[PDB]
Amino acid sequence: MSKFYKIWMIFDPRRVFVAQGVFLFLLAVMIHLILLSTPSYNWLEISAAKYNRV
Amino acid sequence: MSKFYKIWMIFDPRRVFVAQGVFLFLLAVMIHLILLSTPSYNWLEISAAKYNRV
Amino acid sequence: MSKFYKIWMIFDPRRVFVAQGVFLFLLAVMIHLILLSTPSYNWLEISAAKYNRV
Amino acid sequence: MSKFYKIWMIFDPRRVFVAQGVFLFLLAVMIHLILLSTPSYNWLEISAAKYNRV
Amino acid sequence: MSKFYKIWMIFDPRRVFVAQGVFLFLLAVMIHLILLSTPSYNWLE
Amino acid sequence: MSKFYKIWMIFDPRRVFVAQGVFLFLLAVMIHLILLSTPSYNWLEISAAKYNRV
Amino acid sequence: TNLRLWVAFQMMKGAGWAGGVFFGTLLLIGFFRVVGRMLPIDENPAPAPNITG
Amino acid sequence: DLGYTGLTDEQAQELHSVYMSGLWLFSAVAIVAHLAVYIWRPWF
Amino acid sequence: LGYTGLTDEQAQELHSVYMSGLWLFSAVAIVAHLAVYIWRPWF
Amino acid sequence: SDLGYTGLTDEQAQELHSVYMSGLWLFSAVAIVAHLAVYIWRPWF
Amino acid sequence: LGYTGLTDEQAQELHSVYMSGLWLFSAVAIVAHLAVYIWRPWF
Amino acid sequence: ALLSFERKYRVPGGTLVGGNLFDFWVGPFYVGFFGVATFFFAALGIILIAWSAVLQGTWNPQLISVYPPALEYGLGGAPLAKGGLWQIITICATGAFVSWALREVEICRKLGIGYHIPFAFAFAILAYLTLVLFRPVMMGAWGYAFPYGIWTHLDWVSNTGYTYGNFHYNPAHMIAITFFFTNALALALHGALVLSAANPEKGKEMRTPDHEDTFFRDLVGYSIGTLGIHRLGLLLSLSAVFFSALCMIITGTIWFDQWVDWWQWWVKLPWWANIPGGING
Amino acid sequence: AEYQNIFTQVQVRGPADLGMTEDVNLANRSGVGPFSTLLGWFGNAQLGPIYLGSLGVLSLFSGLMWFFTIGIWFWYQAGWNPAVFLRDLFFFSLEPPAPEYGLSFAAPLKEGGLWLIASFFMFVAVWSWWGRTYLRAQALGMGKHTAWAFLSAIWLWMVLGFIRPILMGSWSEAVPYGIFSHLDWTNNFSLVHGNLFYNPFHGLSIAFLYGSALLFAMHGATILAVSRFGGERELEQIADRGTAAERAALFWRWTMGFNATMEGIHRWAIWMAVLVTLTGGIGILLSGTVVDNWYVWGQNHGMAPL
Amino acid sequence: MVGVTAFGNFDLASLAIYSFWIFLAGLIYYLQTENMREGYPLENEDGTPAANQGPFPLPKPKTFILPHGRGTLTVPGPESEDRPIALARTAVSEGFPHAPTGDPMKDGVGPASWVARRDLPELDGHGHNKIKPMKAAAGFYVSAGKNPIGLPVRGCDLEIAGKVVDIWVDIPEQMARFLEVELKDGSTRLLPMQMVKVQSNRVHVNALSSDLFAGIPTIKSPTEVTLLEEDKICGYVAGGLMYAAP
Ligand code: BCL
Ligand SMILES: CC[C@H]1c2cc3[nH]c4c(c3C)C(=O)[C@H](C(=O)OC)c4c3nc(cc4[nH]c(cc(n2)[C@@H]1C)c(C(C)=O)c4C)[C@@H](C)[C@@H]3CCC(=O)OC/C=C(\C)CCC[C@H](C)CCC[C@H](C)CCCC(C)C
Ligand SMILES: COC(C)(C)C/C=C/C(C)=C/C=C/C(C)=C/C=C/C(C)=C/C=C/C=C(C)/C=C/C=C(\C)CC/C=C(\C)CCC=C(C)C
Ligand SMILES: COC(C)(C)C/C=C/C(C)=C/C=C/C(C)=C/C=C/C(C)=C/C=C/C=C(C)/C=C/C=C(\C)CC/C=C(\C)CCC=C(C)C
Ligand SMILES: COC(C)(C)C/C=C/C(C)=C/C=C/C(C)=C/C=C/C(C)=C/C=C/C=C(C)/C=C/C=C(\C)CC/C=C(\C)CCC=C(C)C
Ligand SMILES: COC(C)(C)C/C=C/C(C)=C/C=C/C(C)=C/C=C/C(C)=C/C=C/C=C(C)/C=C/C=C(\C)CC/C=C(\C)CCC=C(C)C
Ligand SMILES: COC(C)(C)C/C=C/C(C)=C/C=C/C(C)=C/C=C/C(C)=C/C=C\C=C(C)\C=C\C=C(/C)CC/C=C(\C)CCC=C(C)C
Ligand SMILES: CCCCCCCCCCCCO[C@@H]1O[C@H](CO)[C@@H](O[C@H]2O[C@H](CO)[C@@H](O)[C@H](O)[C@H]2O)[C@H](O)[C@H]1O
Ligand SMILES: CCCCCCCCCCCCO[C@@H]1O[C@H](CO)[C@@H](O[C@H]2O[C@H](CO)[C@@H](O)[C@H](O)[C@H]2O)[C@H](O)[C@H]1O
Ligand SMILES: CCCCCCCCCCCC[N+](C)(C)[O-]
Ligand SMILES: [Fe+3]
Repeated sequence: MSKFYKIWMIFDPRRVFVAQGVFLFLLAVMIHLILLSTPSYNWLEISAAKYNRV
Repeated sequence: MSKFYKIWMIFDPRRVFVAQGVFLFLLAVMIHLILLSTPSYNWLEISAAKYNRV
Repeated sequence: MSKFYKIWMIFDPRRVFVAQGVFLFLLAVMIHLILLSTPSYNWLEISAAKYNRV
Repeated sequence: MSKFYKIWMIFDPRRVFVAQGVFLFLLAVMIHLILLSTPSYNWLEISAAKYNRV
Repeated sequence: MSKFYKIWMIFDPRRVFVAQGVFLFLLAVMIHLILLSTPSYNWLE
Repeated sequence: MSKFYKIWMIFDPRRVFVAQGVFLFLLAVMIHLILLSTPSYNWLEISAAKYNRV
Repeated sequence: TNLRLWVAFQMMKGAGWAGGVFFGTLLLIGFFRVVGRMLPIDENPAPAPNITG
Repeated sequence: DLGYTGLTDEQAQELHSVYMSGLWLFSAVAIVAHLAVYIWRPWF
Repeated sequence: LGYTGLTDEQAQELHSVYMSGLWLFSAVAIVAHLAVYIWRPWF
Repeated sequence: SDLGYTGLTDEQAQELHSVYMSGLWLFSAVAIVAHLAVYIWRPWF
Repeated sequence: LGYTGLTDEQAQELHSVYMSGLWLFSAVAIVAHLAVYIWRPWF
Repeated sequence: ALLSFERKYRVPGGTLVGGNLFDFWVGPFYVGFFGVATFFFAALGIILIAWSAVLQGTWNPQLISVYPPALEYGLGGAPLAKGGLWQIITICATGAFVSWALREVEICRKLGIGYHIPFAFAFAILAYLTLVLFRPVMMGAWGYAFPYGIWTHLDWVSNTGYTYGNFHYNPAHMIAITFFFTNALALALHGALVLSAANPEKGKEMRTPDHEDTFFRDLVGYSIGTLGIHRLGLLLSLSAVFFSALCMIITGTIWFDQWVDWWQWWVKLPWWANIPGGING
Repeated sequence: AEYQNIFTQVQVRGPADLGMTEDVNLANRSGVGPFSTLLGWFGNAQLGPIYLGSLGVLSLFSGLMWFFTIGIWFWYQAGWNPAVFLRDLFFFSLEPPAPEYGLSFAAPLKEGGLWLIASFFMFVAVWSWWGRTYLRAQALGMGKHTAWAFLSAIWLWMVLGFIRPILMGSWSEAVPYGIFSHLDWTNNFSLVHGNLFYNPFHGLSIAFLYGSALLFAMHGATILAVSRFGGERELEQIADRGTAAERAALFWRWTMGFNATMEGIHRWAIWMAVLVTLTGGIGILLSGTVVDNWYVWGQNHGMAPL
Repeated sequence: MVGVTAFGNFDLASLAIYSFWIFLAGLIYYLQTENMREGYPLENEDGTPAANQGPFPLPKPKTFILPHGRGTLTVPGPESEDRPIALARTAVSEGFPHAPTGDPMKDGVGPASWVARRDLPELDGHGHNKIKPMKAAAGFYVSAGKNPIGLPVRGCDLEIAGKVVDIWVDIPEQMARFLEVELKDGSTRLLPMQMVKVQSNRVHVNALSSDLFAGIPTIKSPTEVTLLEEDKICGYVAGGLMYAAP
């Protein structure tokens, strides 16, 4: 752990950051769309079914 | 955290802004589309329901 | 906020203006088409029903 | 707008006037076709029905 | 308004007129086909 | 295991870690999906049934 | 009055090609139209491939 | 001035004068044609 | 500045003619819209 | 080179930006009136 | 390291303008979210 | 924004129409006389497809379809909502393709190269014109052309194919399918062979076209050569499309029944039609 | 008239090219065969020599047994009549065992037993040829792109005949050995799984079969267009870029707005062709195992009205 | 396992179709950046680097070793059109043509362009010359087709410009490369075979007219042609279709 900083002497920083940035975005979109496809956690329809919107 | 300014010494400013502007617009378009899909947040037909335009 | 003019020291105005004109016109068409898509806001059908021209 | 004339110190008139010519004719045919498709504003059939030609 | 003649100092007259003949004929063909399609103005019948 | 450290003389650290990074994520995602597929271990359907969210 | 005839011939040259190409296609359409009516079609009318719309 | 295509200032005026005269005369024939159709079968 | 080579006095003369054609174009369209709104209003 | 990729100097960018925002404010002002007219005609809220 | 070519003070200035616009964009979105939440809350 | 070697190639000339009226580049694209035509036709057809979507009532791109006019309209015009929009988009697509092919000819002249590319693109155009224009004109109605939808133009293919049974039995179909499979096989071999020569094993000298001939002689005993493989690749694809358009210009105009029954002319040849045994005897 | 460089107007012939011996076992390589004038009008005229080593013997003899096994079954199916064999050649078929046996090997030789024997010969012949394709490149110190591109086509071949029938639990799912027979199998495979057109990977697989046809027509026409500048020798254009590569790139730069290099276009070519069978293998492997109706699955995934 | 979905309608077929979109996006990034190894970075209309370089970053250098001790080529690297481009821009703005400042064919611009390549012959795997005249190559003969030796060479102006002396052949490929044509001046020029049309009684060159053969670039050795000479000869002849057919 004390010597984790060596990771940036193995890999290009420019390629790591783009690789991680795309990964983090797609993962968050995947999890958000997983909850939207579950009616138990679809925050849009939960409010609709709670405030009697329909 | 103060040294976040040094991301500009790593990434070319030109490609970042083109990538970011596309990302923001496509994201904003996507979120506006998800609301339009739900009948409970489709602000166009909420007004039709409210003002009896059908 | 008072130093936004330096965007022109990064992007060429000729390519920025061309992209902006394409983007704004396509966005204008997309929003106008979306309204015609909805029955509640189709200004052609609204006047047809209002003035009894069906 | 007292200095909008500077746009011609950015864009060559030969390429602008050609581009604007295609846009204005594309926009004109686009709208004249939109009215023809809608039965409310199809002036070719409004005359046909008005004079009992069918 | 009185200076529209300077359009011929920008574009080539010998090439504009050739293209303008193409545009005016294709526009004419377009309208006749639309008229020919409508039952009321179909004159070939 | 005293001389395990000489594995790196044989393989590039760059090629190993990318291969390990892709492998671990694909294994992890697959197992999470296998659990969601089974109704007995879908932690989102369990919670809905526990809290009467359907 | 050479310039008046010059501009007219430049435009008539443009419109001649548009007409020549256009009426060239009508012959091609007219060709398949004639070959269509000399074949046993209209006695074996195929069904509609797509819903009428 | 600009001389993008290489025509003098007094050359463009003479060419435009000929071009515009044909344009109006062409529109006169078109209005006659449109007026004939409107009498026969008006579209308004 | 000056990507096309036209000077200030040339840009203003170029823009003077362009806006004249623009106001001419819009004036015809304004009348055309007024006539159509008389014949069949869309509001 | 953040000191200018496009060859514009500092003062030229300021001049170009002032003209650009003037068009932006004019274009947005038309849209504000257009939305104000549509909202009075047929509000979406 | 520095792969682009920007000196340290240029990175300071480029970030200062970028973050100034970053707050402006997020400021408008905060007001939009606060306005939409009052009109029709999603919680 | 030019390639490092592009300055000496941007010269005025080689324009079929105009010469300086539309002789310039917008970015990397060459705006010819037909570049203006291609853009107008490409742009109008796209927005009509967008407009046809609002008439259809959908925004899912995979559900948007523009249908041809119904079979009751024959070969004439149609209302815009029914099939008139299809006829405009078909005209717009036909104009855009021919302008794109004609615009490529101006680029060939300005670079001084052969006209193989525009000629090969016209084969695609002729196959397309066969399906929407030539074949429907023969059959008699515009309703036999395929619709302009991502998944509904597949329904036209499936429905048209099963009108004649299994379409695999069309003899010109079998020839065309053979050319398509050979073209993709040769493309894999051609890309792999050149890449292996340019990228040898490791720390090795770049190989030579003498290694390219030797590899395929060791493998399959023959090598068509570096010039032969490019002639073959062009001819396999042009042949694949030629027999593609051939198999559909004869379907429903000359052949009307099941394509399986065609192959009974061979199995009923007089000298072996009555020999007992086998599958058909 | 103008020369389009589609046929060689003049042929020149010299000593027979025996190839280069980088690491090749020169014993296994045969002698140069004949010269074809007819093939010389289009490409090279020289036939051979061919390398037939250890994997060549295994592949050619196994491929012979696969071919000869199907032939003898066709002679049996013809009643040993040379005329009937000729008549019904496209109708004969060697079929896999009936679905009652599942994956078991206890089916009679006339009811899917010879199919298993012929299939084993094909399994050995095709896979040995991939090894030969790999080893022939290695002896010349060349890259393995041919071997790995071939592995993409073997993938669809193994999905059709081996992998999917194992996953479906019966050899009856596999492809019969015949001309009209395997066309019926293809037609019936779609009907059983509900309009295979709506399989997303069949749709993608077709996108790359048309893309390969599009790409080779483009690339083949481009090279013949710039062949006047010595453009056919793509290998020496990569080492020292010439006016052929610059005109070829600038054509597609001015046309499409983007272009390729002389070497990078062959990465498009190899990747476009391998996706034809790489994607096709997944779509075939997903049919019946995961989806048993592609039109109904499509309806739930856009792609089709409800 | 038909109908098994982890969530919503996301079954194993959805995982496959969505995994391919990600793989295809990565492949298109790779295929495009591997095609930025020549002609980059982008220049302005005068020579300076452009302010726009595109969404795709440049790839990392790769070294090509050359098969006969000809050196190491690393791409992408420093680039320069090592020659005097003789062009003057027709407009101050960008995107407009460049007019030649003189004779275009001699100056080497437009469709008559050439690239300054390595000024050495191309070598086969044995190290010999890939192209050499047929009378120097041993055992090479005209196996089929009209032997185009001794036929007059007619230009695009339907006037005779010489007669064919020899054929330059590609030794390993075994195909004809050039026709060596002797002029009335007594000298010899090379004409690429792709640019000639060998008829029954003559060779017709549609590109050049009669009074341009004397302007074809010559070769420094009677039995050896280099890549620089090939590019000048091929570029000059094919440039006559535009600048030499008036
Ligand atoms: C009615 C029938 C269905 C249909 C049913 C199927 C089925 C079933 C399949 C396809 C498959 C495909 N379909 Mg389909 N398909 C339909 C409609 C179409 C249409 C169209 C215009 O309508 C087109 C263009 C296609 C095209 C395609 C291809 C994209 C794909 C085949 C790839 C391939 O090359 O495999 C051919 C290549 C191989 C099989 C690999 C062979 C390599 C082996 C290893 C070599 C062995 C050599 C052998 C031993 C011989 C040796 C000889 C000596 C060496 C000389 N289909 C309709 C809807 N289609 C295939 C696929 O994978 O798609 C998902 C497939 O399985
Ligand atoms: C003939 C051999 C093969 C071939 C060759 C070929 N194609 C070519 C060329 C060549 C030589 C080009 O030079 C040209 C090119 O520049 O390619 C990059 C091209 C081209 N082939 C293309 C596509 C293409 N080729 C196909 C096939 C083939 N092309 C053959 C198999 C297919 C198939 C099988 O589906 C497609 C989709 C383009 C990438 C390009 C031509 C681009 C073009 O025409 O540009 C101008 C037009 C537009 C920008 C779009 C206009 C849109 C319309 C106005 C509206 C939509 C109409 C359309 C019919 C709707 C379809 C709906 C549904 C069916 C999806
Ligand atoms: C389907 O499967 C489900 C979803 C159900 C479950 C699966 C779950 C899985 C597989 C989860 C996996 C999760 C993982 C691996 C998460 C990893 C997250 C990580 C590693 C996040 C890291 C984030 C790092 C960030 C955000 C760092 C940002 C850094 C900056 C913003 C500063 C930029 C750096 C600079 C400026 C350095 C400059 C310095 C110099 C000297 C130039
Ligand atoms: C599907 O979801 C929907 C669409 C419903 C909702 C989503 C909506 C979204 C994502 C909307 C996004 C909207 C955005 C980002 C809009 C942005 C609009 C902008 C930036 C408009 C700006 C316009 C500015 C203009 C038109 C300025 C023009 C300026 C001029 C004409 C001045 C000319 C400039 C000169 C002459 C330069 C000076 C030159 C010299 C030499 C000094
Ligand atoms: C689906 O959505 C629908 C289509 C229903 C609604 C959407 C509507 C949309 C998006 C509409 C967009 C409309 C726009 C942006 C319209 C803009 C129109 C403009 C800017 C028109 C401008 C016209 C200007 C003209 C015609 C100017 C002509 C100028 C001349 C003839 C001057 C000639 C120039 C000369 C002689 C050069 C002088 C040279 C010297 C040296 C003095
Ligand atoms: C599909 O959508 C529809 C069609 C339904 C609606 C769309 C309509 C649209 C967008 C229409 C667009 C119309 C436009 C822009 C029309 C513009 C027409 C113009 C500018 C016509 C100009 C013509 C000028 C001409 C013909 C000038 C000719 C001049 C000469 C030939 C000079 C010499 C001739 C003389 C002096 C006349 C006497 C000479 C002889 C030899 C008798
Ligand atoms: C007069 O003619 C003579 C007798 C001299 C020779 C004539 C021969 C003839 C007429 C040959 C005809 C051959 C034909 C028509 C061949 C057609 C072959 C076709 C269409 C094949 C198509 C697909 C085949 C596939 C996909 C086979 C796949 C097989 C595998 C992937 C491996 C199979 C291995 C299995 C199933 C398990 C084997 C393992 C054990 C332990 C038995
Ligand atoms: C390029 C490929 C696509 C090309 C598309 C071309 C479409 C444009 C067609 C133009 C020609 C139209 O041709 C015309 O069509 C109309 C359509 O009502 C037909 O009109 C016919 O049907 C109408 C239906 O109410 C009746 O009045 C009557 O039966 C008859 O007039 C005419 O018989 C025909 O002459
Ligand atoms: C572009 C490449 C990157 C893609 C995005 C990165 C994440 C990849 C995995 C995304 C998985 C989620 O994808 C999402 O899945 C749910 C699961 O039913 C789908 O399903 C949802 O909509 C469909 C269609 O209206 C309904 O039939 C269904 O009832 C509903 O649950 C969504 O239509 C899809 O958008
Ligand atoms: C004011 C009347 C104008 C009449 C001329 C209109 C253009 C005529 C073009 C003739 C073309 C004839 N053709 C057969 C070549 O198409
Ligand atoms: Fe190639």
